[PDB]
Amino acid sequence: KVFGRCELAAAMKRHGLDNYRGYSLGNWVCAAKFESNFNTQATNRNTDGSTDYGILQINSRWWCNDGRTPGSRNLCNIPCSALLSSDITASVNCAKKIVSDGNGMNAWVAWRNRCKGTDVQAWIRGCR
Repeated sequence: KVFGRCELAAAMKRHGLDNYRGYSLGNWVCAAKFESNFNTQATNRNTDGSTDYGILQINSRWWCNDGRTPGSRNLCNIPCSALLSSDITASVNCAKKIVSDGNGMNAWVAWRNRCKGTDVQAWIRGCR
């Protein structure tokens, strides 16, 4: 599923992301924009052999199992395919674990590079 901007904002708000760990709803939408382009089925293979899955490009080395990443932790205890469903529940539940690892949203390389410090307010523009 390719989410609309406001569509993911309401989907992320409902699931508990708005100001989760002090990260305004804008930061998550912004992250999901530069990670997956609001596409839930986004899959990106990293250089280390692992793969990023879903709306928030969650890595398969630490957070989910794709069976093709030796040393896979599966800390969210889910198959990486579950991070590609139209329902972003799995992705949010795990993102809450990722953003609580200590480094916060810095875990998302796109967020730190394209969102952090920026006017993330603008991502929930006109969003009802």
